[PDB]
Amino acid sequence: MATLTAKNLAKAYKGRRVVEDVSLTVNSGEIVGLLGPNGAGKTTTFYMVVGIVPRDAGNIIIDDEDISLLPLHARARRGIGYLPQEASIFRRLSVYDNLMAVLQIRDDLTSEQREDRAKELMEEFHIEHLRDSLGQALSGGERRRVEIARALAANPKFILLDEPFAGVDPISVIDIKRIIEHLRDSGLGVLITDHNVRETLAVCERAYIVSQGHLIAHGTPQQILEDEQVKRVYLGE
Amino acid sequence: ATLTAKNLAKAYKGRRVVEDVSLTVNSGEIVGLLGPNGAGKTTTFYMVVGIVPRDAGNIIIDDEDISLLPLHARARRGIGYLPQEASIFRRLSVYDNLMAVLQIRDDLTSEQREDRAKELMEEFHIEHLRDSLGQALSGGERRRVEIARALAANPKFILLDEPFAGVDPISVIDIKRIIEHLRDSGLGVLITDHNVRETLAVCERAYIVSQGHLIAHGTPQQILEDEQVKRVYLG
Amino acid sequence: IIIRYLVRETLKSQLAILFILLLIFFCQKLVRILGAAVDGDIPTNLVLSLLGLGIPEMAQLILPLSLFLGLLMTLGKLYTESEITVMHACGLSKAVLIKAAMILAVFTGAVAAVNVMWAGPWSSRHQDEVLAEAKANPGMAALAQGQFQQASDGNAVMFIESVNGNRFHDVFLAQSVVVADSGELSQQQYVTLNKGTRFEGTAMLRDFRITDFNNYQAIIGHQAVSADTLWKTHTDRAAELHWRFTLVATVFIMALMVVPLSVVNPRQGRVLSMLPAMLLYLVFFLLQTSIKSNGGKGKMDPAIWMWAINLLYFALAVLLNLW
Amino acid sequence: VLDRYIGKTIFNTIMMTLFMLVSLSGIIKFVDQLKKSGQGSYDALGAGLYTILSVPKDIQIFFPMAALLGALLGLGMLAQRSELVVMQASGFTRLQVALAVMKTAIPLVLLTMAIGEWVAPQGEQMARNYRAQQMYGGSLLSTQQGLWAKDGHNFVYIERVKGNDELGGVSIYAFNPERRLQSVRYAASAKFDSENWRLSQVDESDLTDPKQVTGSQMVNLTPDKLGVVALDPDALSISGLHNYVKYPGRYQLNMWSKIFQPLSVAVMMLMALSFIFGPLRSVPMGVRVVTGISFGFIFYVLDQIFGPLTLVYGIPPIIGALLPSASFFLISLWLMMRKA
Ligand SMILES: [Pt+2]
Ligand SMILES: [Pt+2]
Repeated sequence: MATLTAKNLAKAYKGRRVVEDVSLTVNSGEIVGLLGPNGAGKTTTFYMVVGIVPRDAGNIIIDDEDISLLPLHARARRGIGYLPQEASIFRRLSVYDNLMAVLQIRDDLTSEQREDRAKELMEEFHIEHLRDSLGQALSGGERRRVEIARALAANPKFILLDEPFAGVDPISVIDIKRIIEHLRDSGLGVLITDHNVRETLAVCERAYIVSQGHLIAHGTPQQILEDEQVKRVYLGE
Repeated sequence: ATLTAKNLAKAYKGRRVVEDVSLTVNSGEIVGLLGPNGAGKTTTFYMVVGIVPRDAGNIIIDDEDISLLPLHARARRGIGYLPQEASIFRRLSVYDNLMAVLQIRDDLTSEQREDRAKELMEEFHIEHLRDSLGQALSGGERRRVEIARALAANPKFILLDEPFAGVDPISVIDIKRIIEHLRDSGLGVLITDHNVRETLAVCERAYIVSQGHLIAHGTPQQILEDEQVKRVYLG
Repeated sequence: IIIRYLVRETLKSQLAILFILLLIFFCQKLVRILGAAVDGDIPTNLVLSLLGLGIPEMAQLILPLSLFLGLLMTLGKLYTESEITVMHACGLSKAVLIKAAMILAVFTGAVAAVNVMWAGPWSSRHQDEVLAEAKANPGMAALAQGQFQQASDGNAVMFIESVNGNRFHDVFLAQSVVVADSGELSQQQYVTLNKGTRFEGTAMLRDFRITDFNNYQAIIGHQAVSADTLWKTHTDRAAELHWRFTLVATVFIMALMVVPLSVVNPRQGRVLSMLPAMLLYLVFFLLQTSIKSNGGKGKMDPAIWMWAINLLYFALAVLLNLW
Repeated sequence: VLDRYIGKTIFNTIMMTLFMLVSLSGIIKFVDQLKKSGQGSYDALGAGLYTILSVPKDIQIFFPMAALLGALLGLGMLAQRSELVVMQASGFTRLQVALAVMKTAIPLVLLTMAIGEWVAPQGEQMARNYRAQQMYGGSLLSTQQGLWAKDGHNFVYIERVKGNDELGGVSIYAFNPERRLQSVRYAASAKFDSENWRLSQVDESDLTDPKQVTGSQMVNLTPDKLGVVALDPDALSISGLHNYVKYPGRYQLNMWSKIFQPLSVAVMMLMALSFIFGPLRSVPMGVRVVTGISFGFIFYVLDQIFGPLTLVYGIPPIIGALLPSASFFLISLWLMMRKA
């Protein structure tokens, strides 16, 4: 039931206005997309919502509390989850080890309840057979489910996902799109910024589209495809 | 002209990235080598290019064998490898970048070669970028300089590695039109890009390989309806 | 327990680059020992033993550098793999890697302490020695061969032009001269020179000694000895313990300084981002070596510029960490 | 058009590395200058061993290092930008690339011999001759040291040598064909006049026979500046070393170790190709620079360590210089004959 809202957001690198006046909203248990042309709006405005790229104008709110000050550091404590595109699995750390070593960081859980949450995360994502196996010794889909389960071991809502559709294999995207909807089912927010609109708008409830810096489109994907000005700069069906 | 490949195979650490693949591409006919990630599609393309050495393969042009000949030899014949990224010669002018390739061409006379540079400029609409270097070029205007520069090597076959590399749907139609422009001339293009929707939007025929072996071949409609690829690739 | 992962990586790198740095330093130490073997006219028997004599002297720079660069490489390589930015994406503190660095900095700071209280003065004891039985007593191992042999202070100077040690020439010695033809030498030690002439006529009126072809000996081989301000209850201070304790202080300063110098720049240039972080260490160590000049040890005490820049640099070490 | 592009890209990065490496030793050969400052100068000797001593840094040390790291990193950026595969996918040979890298070699080795034989001992000697504000040492200066000699089979000692061409002391031991003293000469100042060394206040104490104790008080091939070698530096011209070679071999190494410098610069460039065509496998700037910085030191070791290490057997300097610098090329030809 928590809410993640960005108001009057803007940024400029050295002189060039990367992103101008733009505002967005994402509530718990849904899929919200952030698309647009290359570099123009998307990805650059996404890391401001994540907390990496600094804020120049506006404010970011979580659970009706201010976070525009808070960087990538302690944003994850209330409800911020981040999954980068790049293979960020812990190399010389076993599946059970890297999951628990980041779960024991969260003090709001019992010493043996962390083991009970680990074996629960072993069944929810089916990683039980990999418990002992070391990191980076897993396949694309295998590493993917470890990254999601590990990042969730802090109870965060609004799972911000950078380019979740990297390995563009039309068979592989179906299961990745299905677990994204499972995060929606568990009542957690889902933010996506992937290039491929055909698989993002296929899972999205409402997606924001940002061009040149200023917000131009929002709502159901059917309203986006039907929109004339979004065809003028991004799709053109 | 034609370009053939017969019983192509390569092994890494015993993994065997390719196990007996055979594909042909004719002058005018634009084929597409597709398939899953690392399944074969990737290495098969570079084996045909000449980067990856064949372990059991056979690379033939129209009739002339090249499976033993390297990249710099195949290029002088009529092969045109185009990488996914820039490589437009940053510290070189567009005209000089075009002329540097024409320098190698011995079939063109001292003036006739300078004439092809002017010819490619007006062809790929880059005459406005004559004295300009190459350090900064828009996605559309950069790619047409690369193809022009590649064409300066007198090609028969043009192997386009991932031509839709992070290109927005508004710009894919322009990049797709270059392939359709080259198709109009006696060139046989070979695409290998991940966005199947756009690769099968241009290609007449398409070869699809899994675990190293060819499984699907034909027109886009013949692939889409095929039971094997609908479970291992298409979904 | 993510700290355990961080320290496992630094042990894999620091204790590997330490082996590599030993070799680079070994080579430069072998250059100067080879240099003294020709220009300085020092024997060949103590060449390899002097190489080992300088290993605790070498460790002064390799130990604070290995923990610095080991941490620079690991944090940098884990930063690129996105493990460092994903450690922070799933809660955690920037202090996690400061904690990891400082928890493995005590491991190295203890070895630097052994290299200061025990290994530091042991080398100084054998460096005052330079092996007296070989330096003060030059024998067959000394071998002049086609060139001079300056000894004591300007006066003693031998000059030979021999075949192997059977047929010598010139001799000279000076210490006012002595020139001999044939000659031999065999240690236990006597210089059995055949044909020759002696001299000691300083003035026209002053005496002059002479000789001829006899087997002279002069059985000489006097094994010379070592001759032939520290703690102080009160806050004495300042006399080289300003440096002797600073090389143990450097183990902890560079550990804190480089933590945010490896996770804020490699987004640009993977190895070019190491350059600003590395350059800092260089200037720091170039100035600490330079402060160790205005009256070194004992009587003349160095003014607090060594500890002044050690704090000016610690202020710099906390500065970036608060960002 | 492409020929000059390879030649430029590789050359400019060698000048980038030359100015990059020499500047670091330059900022270092200024802080050791403030370690030995407060004798008569600080800024005069500060720049007297910085702008003056900048020229003998290159040729003697950081020229083959820039002819490798710079040549390797020059192709390393071309390979990273993947312009190198385009040259090939155009029809430009692997050998055509090697031709242009070695085409820039010859005008660059020309540069090594020119400012290595002429401007290098110039900036070397003048930097040591400017060390007159700071006393205690050799050169035309003298404090608590006695200058020795040998004029064939003859011998000479000087108590103190001065810049005024006068020698405060002098003692020529004129020897006979059997090496028996015939003069114990002493001059307050034995000056030099065009061809002869002026013998002021002669004391030719003859001993032609053991009885012969003739004491003649009155008033040959004696070297003037040809004798002034200073604190025995070896770092001077190939010409200046050769004449001295006729006048026992530590000087002989350096006259060969100075003529290997032009070939080593070319060999390093041949090895940069042996590495850019050998270990290529899309390796990043990091791995390309670490072996670029290591192989420079590997080759510094074979010069500074294995070079003097030829004193052991007393193996001629040709084998001690023109061969450990050719061993570099022996790995180079091996790399190019294994992969290709
Ligand atoms: Pt076909
Ligand atoms: Pt680079």
